[PDB]
Amino acid sequence: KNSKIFSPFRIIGNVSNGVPFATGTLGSTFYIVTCVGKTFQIYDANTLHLLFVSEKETPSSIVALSAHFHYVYAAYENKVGIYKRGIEEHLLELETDANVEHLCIFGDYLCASTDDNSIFIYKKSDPQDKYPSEFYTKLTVTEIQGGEIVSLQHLATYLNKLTVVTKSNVLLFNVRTGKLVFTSNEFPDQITTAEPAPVLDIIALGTVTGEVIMFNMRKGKRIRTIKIPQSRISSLSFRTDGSSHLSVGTSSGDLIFYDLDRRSRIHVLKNIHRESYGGVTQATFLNGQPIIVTSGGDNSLKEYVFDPSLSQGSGDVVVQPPRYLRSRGGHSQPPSYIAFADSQSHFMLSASKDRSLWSFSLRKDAQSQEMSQRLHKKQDGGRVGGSTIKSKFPEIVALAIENARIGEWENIITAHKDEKFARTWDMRNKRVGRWTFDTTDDGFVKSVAMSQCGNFGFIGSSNGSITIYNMQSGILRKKYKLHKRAVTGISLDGMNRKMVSCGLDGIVGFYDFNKSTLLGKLKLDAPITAMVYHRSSDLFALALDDLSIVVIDAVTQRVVRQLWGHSNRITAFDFSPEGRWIVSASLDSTIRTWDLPTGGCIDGIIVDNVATNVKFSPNGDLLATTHVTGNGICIWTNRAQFKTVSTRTIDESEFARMALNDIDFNTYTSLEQIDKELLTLSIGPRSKMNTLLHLDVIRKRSKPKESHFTKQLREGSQSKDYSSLLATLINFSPAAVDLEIRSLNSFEPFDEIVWFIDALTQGLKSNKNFELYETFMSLLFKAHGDVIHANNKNQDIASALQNWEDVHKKEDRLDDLVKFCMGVAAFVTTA
Amino acid sequence: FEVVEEFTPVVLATPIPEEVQQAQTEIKLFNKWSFEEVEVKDASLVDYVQVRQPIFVAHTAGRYANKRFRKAQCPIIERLTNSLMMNGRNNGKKLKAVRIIKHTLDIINVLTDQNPIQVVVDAITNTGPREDTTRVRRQAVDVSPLRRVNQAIALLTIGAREAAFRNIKTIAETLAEELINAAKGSSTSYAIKKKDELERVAKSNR
Amino acid sequence: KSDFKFSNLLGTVYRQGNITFSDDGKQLLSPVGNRVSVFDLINNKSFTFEYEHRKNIAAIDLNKQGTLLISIDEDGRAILVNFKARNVLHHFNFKEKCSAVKFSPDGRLFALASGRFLQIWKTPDVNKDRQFAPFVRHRVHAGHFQDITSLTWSQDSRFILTTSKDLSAKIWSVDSEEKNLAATTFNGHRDYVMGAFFSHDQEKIYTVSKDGAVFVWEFTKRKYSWRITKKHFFYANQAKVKCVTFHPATRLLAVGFTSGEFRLYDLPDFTLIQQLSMGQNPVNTVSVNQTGEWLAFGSSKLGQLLVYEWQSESYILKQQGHFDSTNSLAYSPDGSRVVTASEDGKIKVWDITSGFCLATFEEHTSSVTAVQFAKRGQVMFSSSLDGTVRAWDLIRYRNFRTFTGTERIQFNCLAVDPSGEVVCAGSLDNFDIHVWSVQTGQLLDALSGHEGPVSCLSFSQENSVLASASWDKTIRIWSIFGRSQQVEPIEVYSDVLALSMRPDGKEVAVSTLKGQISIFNIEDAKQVGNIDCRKDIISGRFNQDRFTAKNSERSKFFTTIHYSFDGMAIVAGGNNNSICLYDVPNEVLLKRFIVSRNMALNGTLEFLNSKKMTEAGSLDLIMRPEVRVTSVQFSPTANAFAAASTEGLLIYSTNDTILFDPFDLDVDVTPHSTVEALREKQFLNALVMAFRLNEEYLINKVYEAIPIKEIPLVASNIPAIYLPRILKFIGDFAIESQHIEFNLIWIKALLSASGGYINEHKYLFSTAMRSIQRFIVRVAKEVVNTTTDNKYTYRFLVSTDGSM
Amino acid sequence: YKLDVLSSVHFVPKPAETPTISMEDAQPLYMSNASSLAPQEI
Amino acid sequence: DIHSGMTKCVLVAESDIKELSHSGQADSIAVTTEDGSLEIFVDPLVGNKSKKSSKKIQIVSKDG
Amino acid sequence: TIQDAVKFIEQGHVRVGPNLINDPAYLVTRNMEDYVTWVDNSKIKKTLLRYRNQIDDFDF
RNA sequence: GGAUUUGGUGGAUUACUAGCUAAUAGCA
Repeated sequence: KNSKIFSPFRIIGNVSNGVPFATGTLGSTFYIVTCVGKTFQIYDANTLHLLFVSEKETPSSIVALSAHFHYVYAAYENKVGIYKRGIEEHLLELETDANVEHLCIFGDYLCASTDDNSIFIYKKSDPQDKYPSEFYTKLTVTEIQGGEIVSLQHLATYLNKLTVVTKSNVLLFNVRTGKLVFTSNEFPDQITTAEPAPVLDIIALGTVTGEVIMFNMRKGKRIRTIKIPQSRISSLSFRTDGSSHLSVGTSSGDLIFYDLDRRSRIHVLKNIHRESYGGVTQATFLNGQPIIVTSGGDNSLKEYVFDPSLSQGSGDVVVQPPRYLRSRGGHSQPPSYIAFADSQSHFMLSASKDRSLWSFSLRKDAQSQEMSQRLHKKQDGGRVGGSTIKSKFPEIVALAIENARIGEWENIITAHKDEKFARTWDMRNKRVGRWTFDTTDDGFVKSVAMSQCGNFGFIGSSNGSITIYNMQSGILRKKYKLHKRAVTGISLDGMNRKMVSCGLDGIVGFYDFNKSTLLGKLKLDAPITAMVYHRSSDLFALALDDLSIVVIDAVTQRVVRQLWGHSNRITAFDFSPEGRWIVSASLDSTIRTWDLPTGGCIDGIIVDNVATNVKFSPNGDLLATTHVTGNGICIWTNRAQFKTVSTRTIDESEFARMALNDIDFNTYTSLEQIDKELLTLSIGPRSKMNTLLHLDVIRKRSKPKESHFTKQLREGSQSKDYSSLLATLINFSPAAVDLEIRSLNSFEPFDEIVWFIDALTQGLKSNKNFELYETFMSLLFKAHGDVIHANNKNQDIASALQNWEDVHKKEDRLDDLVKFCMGVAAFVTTA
Repeated sequence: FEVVEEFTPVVLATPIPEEVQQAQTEIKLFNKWSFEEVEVKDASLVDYVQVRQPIFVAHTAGRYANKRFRKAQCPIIERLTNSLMMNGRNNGKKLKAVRIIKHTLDIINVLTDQNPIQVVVDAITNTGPREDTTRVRRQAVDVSPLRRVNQAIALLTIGAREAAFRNIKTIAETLAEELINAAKGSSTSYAIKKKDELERVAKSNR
Repeated sequence: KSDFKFSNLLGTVYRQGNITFSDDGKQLLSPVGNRVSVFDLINNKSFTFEYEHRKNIAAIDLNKQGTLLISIDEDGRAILVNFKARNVLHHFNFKEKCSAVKFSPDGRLFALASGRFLQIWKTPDVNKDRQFAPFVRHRVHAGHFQDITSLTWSQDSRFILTTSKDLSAKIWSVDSEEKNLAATTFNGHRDYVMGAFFSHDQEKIYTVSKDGAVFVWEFTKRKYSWRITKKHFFYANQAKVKCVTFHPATRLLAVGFTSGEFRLYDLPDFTLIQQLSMGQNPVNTVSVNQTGEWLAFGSSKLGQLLVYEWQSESYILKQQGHFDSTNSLAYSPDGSRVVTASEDGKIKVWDITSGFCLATFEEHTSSVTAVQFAKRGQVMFSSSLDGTVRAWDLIRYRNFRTFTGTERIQFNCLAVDPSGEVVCAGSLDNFDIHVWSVQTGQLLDALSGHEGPVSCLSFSQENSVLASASWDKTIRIWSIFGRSQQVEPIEVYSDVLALSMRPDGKEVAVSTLKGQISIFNIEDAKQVGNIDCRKDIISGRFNQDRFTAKNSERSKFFTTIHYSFDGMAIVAGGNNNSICLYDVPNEVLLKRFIVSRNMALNGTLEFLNSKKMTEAGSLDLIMRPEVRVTSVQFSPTANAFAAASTEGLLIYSTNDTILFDPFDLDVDVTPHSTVEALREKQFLNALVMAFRLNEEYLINKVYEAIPIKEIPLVASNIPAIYLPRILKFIGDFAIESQHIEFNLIWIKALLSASGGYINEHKYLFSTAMRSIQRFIVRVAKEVVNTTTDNKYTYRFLVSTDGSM
Repeated sequence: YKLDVLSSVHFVPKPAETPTISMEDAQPLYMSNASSLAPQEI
Repeated sequence: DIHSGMTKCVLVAESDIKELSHSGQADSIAVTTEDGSLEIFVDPLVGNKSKKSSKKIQIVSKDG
Repeated sequence: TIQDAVKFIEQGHVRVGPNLINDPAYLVTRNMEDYVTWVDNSKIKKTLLRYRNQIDDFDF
């Protein structure tokens, strides 16, 4: 299940999954923590800019979220996690299998409610500790005491009492003493929501049947009751800006505001959140402001404020209706198609079954926006034909993007389900285009493709016809007919000379776009499902119905690579930017990476949810995938982009059960020496020899206007081998080389100089690093030329020189070889 | 397989004769002769008997005296038209030349069903003197291909003209006869006789 | 083919920031404006990272491990980059003018001087995968009341010295428990404190002030407290102490003063080791090697960098960047070196590999406009607005000739005959074209006929004809050579700005003000192709502009164009933020490149932020350099091109070739199959199969696995289609390979076997052949030159008689 | 200078004891001045 | 497979499947396509992963 | 007038040689004053030619 | 029901590590 190439990064587009969000205050500002599946995200109320994300994903889905100053407390399954800045600081593990349901924290006490009507109390080890860790005691409420726990609430000024709220009634427990101090009277209707009022000794209770009760706990008696016939309360919140205003959220998606002092309805916000997804899951006033936060299960968080009254007097009577301040949101259903907007990784294009197309920015969430579907006014001047009731365009089966012509006109095509024409979009305008493209053959659109220049749009009909238009004017230019079944893929190379088509009939058509001629036709064994064309390499892969990926080279129109191993239909696949790897997803809930050079699967993954789409970044850093479940986008990091990856084929049997090294890493190192007889230079920069020969003139200009070496030399002299001295000679810096050569003894019997000649003579025999060896001996004549010449007749000096000349005489073939190559090179280029 | 670039019938508010549409299908000299099948039989005359660029009418107003070898790129029919007009009275009158040539191709097609342009090419290729003489006595010397084509056009035009200078036969028919005979290679064409005499004389001075 | 990537930046070696020595001390990291350039002195190799900031770089550091590099611009935006992978891990903003950054010597923590706030942060682990939030905070420190000038780590990674503009230096403790150990504020200075440092024993703290005062503090009895035991003062007449660095191991101080002079001192003796002057400009930064032997200094105003070996008083490294936009550029015929000319009036020669200025020429008084090489390459010609054309021999590096017009005319464009016998120049003031003899220097004739200034010039390499253009909306082809002179004028739709001429010399390309690249057949003097380019051009709204970039016409044309040496592509540049590479016979855009992404430069952005306006106007205006490409050129020997721009010479290369571009591959072809062939000794097939797959690593393996005896057999049988690739391969491999003999034997076999085919198609193979010629010239000849001289030197010492 | 900046479309720079280090050397370091002289000059 | 949970086979039809009828015990499967055609799979439970219909049936009027 | 001339400069209508100049402080040399001219697609240039009835939309 | 124009606000127009402060720590 773990990839050696990829690793999850984060989720994009999901702001809330429906769990009630928690509000915490640091100083003046306020921050909101929202649940996203197994992770939580923190947004700044000032800008709704994300501030932190959970460092790791929780093992189980989070059920309750509570935040208090810097710390955020998260409850999942039978464990409660404590996080700071998104970093877990401590984990509170409960001793019972019963899963936590509600979480309440007040002062030094942490209270957790499990599904078995058991309340666990934790306390701080130290009064000055930052969070509670120690287990104080366990309090369990029995059926006789009350019903199932609705929520855990603590009201101000109550010296270690927890105001436990149940469906049957409310109960008061002293956590310090672990005793039931008071039991509230039974209520006819089940309680659903509890919220402590800003007043002392009153808590607002919401029922199933539209009843809000401001039960005074101190008096143990009802004070007031608000009626909401035919509604179900979901959230309550009081306004702390000095106005006695109460907000009641409903599962219908409706938010109502009451004036407690005036006993009147200020205003109602209708359908702010979808009723299908739970309506208003949570709605809370910001402490001490006229602003209210709202959230729902529709993957949306909205932000409303109450403006000042327009009347100089009696402002309480003249209350402005709340006005939309800001919001963040995403798709309400899992995305159906995804695309990379630009050569960079800045903006994504996503479509979902909620009939929505969104622009999501990996770089920053705030940059994410939804493209508009307001239609431009037609050029002709007639009325548009459509329903008066505005309805959102059908789901986008396919989409194509280009940026060669961004900002000049429409750069996008999309295809809709059960629909006979293609709509355009302009990424720069983030709005629908003014051109609509029809198949003209009474067929549904099945394939949409772009030319690289961005001047041609290609539409694949279900009836086998291809229509080619121009984007700037939206006018038909050419219309081709080969396939008699639906065409499932159209691709035109970066040139626009050759276009390739594929259809369910199983044939692949090769055309000349310029001359409009059928270059060739290729028939495959099984029907085609999809195509991806790699323009840089001119290789394109096809998803066959036989559970195979067939790669074809358009230049020669031959099947070049065929991939096997998928146990079910291939949902999606993509080419790597370098065109070397292909990653495919299939209904068998596995992601496979295929290495085209060897034509084998190198990495395999098992996804819990089938990945509907897979798309590489043009940079190749990231891989984006969409699954059958989840409204967000899974982003992966390409580990290959930081280190090499072994290309060994993956074990099929091991993968099924879960459900030459230089070649393996695509590298090679040149040999130190191909052959002993062959002359080979040193392994280093070629400027060294110039530096060694001309050090003094280099050194002159630069002005402003026993030793180990000798020990090795004598050691080699007795051993008759100077390799150890030879190896170190290569290693010295040029300055060090000069000093050792100069420092060589120059007095009779001249023993040192003889061995150095012998040492260099041995190195010259090796035929490796020979050009260095010529350089040192050149320095010898420079430093000891007078010495050697003066005593040339000495047998020891003469014999050593004669031996080297014997070797050096052999190394004259290089002169013939180099000096030849210029004669032919000069001639062949010249005549 | 089929490709459709035209999804509506075309009717222009100004009427157009249908032969003009047939011309739109293919460019033909006077909308009546095709260049596609025309080839220069002799390799030497290739690259200097230019027939690959089709033209409706011989008139082009091209710049064909600017450089040395520009005359090669000229359409050969236009070269024949230019050579036809001569002798002062016909000077300046290219339109009369075009009309005369059009009559000549009509006559050639009538007499021989073969494409007249190929007849023109065959005559020019046949009549090109391959070897000549230069005064030193005389000495034999080779002949450059542009000199061949120029001299060929000259002989054909001159022979056709002189044959009809004071005779009932008009310029068009004497042309058509001379080009037909030159294409055949028969000695009847004046130009072939001159070419034979020139090459033979060079052979004597070889 | 068209897979180019930014490699290195020549013409600018240091701009601003702090230069940092590598952990090994063998590499130097110099911020170059918007990017970072790394120079490998020992290996004579250089590279510039592809990552770019949005502003110039302000502070930089490399960890002692050498794995993580952090760079911060002038807005506090920090970029973390994996040094080994040359890839970016995360991008962060500190929301403040971060003055300095420095890793802890342990490498677990890094501290930034952010205003009056010292922010200590935990280093991410390089091995760990990228996360949303890699950095983790350790503590935020604020004792200082004004912005922090600099900071220093203790060698034990426990205590920090901070010097701030509060005229105070302050010590902190990395560990909270050790706060009582070091919670002292250091005072007593007159002016700003530039630096504070620890002694090797860590018992002495040395603090330096702007006025030029060094205080040595010791923990001593008056009961024990820190006190200024000794006070040393820098005695500069007006130069202020600006930057200071200390090496505890060798007790070395380098102090750079604003006057352009630095002094080396030995503490605590204050012994002036040496004192040297870089000039009249401040020496913007100073750094020390880990040995303490090499000192790096850099000057912003002239963009100077120097690495000085105080031990030997020798100069390891010394360059300067052009204090100008490089008006022109020219490659050597072999491509080993490139020459650049600027508006200062001076011409530099740069080696592409080392990235270092080998030679410069300052004879020109005014701006040098254009530079060109002769066909031979021994000679370079340059033209300047001072009114002279100056000819240069590189062998002796002398201005061997100067040409001047009679009427004192400024010259903007130049061209040299392929024979290297006629030099021909053009002007914007004369409307005529001047010509001279290189041998004698006389003005042969003034070619007339243009009714507008000649904008640019070029000769045919083959035909020897001359093509000229002007703002007269025409192109004239001049047949100057020969008994008779003829001129062929050709009209163009709009004013002409640039010409490029095909290597064959049979077409010429022209760029017009309208934004069109038109190609014409020179011999036939008719248009044969045209490319639309106005829309591809990306031009940015200037902060001063009052009209949109879309509606702007400031630069929708290319001021420079050049063909590819193969003759199938053209690279085009202009006064814009785009370099476009088109394909000639086809007329499409193969790829486009963004020259820069620095908002410090004016024309980089098309859309500017509305916040920067006020009712007054733009805050930025409270002039900036402009993004533009002066000239472009292709590499004669390599698949690369260089573009001259304001920041410097950008070089784009295909060398990395990580892309998989197989040719004629088949199912049977596999890297394992290639090895199987080699083990079976089917050398020819293995070489063929590897080239089909087209991996550099396999081709080496096959190439080096062929025995010498089988080379002539394999070479004779190689298909013609793979001949170009092997020829390119050997040249690229050979130039840095050690197997001089092995490569040569291959060249000997290949040239002999297929010499005729090379001659038939010269230009398909020209770049590869030059690369081979570069090898047998630039390295092979030198070895035998070294070999032969010793042979003759030997013969004397034996033959001659030595006595008396 | 001042007229150049005023007349220049593009930016124009500002033109520019102790031993001084020659920032710029007109020739490579390694070449010798004797090697820069032609035999006719010698 | 109910007991094991693996995909034994994936049957592929020419057009969208609307109705499905099974004969005996995996003996034959008849599936109504959306296009108006009927496809029969013969012994689908006996390459092996992906199988195609063997017999295809259409209805067309005498007119066409 | 000069002020009318000034207003057109910041409005991006005037080109000296091949470059537009939005700065009203550029000096023009006696050589360069020949080529102080209009931008090709300037609306005014259309107005100049539309008056004299020599507009050719091909140029624009 | 269609079309034209326009005011205001919201998000971007720079790469997403919490607030506040008098900041080695306090506040919230």
